[PDB]
Amino acid sequence: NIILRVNEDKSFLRIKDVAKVEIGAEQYNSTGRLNTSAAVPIIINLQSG
Amino acid sequence: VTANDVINAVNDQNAQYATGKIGEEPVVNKSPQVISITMQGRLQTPQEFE
Repeated sequence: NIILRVNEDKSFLRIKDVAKVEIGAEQYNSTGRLNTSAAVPIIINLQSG
Repeated sequence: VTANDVINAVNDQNAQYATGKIGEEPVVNKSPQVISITMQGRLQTPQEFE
């Protein structure tokens, strides 16, 4: 419902008209797999000393 | 021209900005390769700054 621009009449151009909004992942770059399942792997880095 | 115009021109044109990768997910039609966009907006020679 965010209004990008107001037309010459009382009609509001909104993000829905020009874009599709949804709750998605920050990045679709990577994926974690365990055996044949899907699992996010937690890599732990040892602190020095 | 004024000095401020020169500063604005140098600040605007002489910079390296950010350009995303081409073919990155999520695509409904998968691409065989993912290509990253590279650019060089920082001039290196005096002839370019002129």
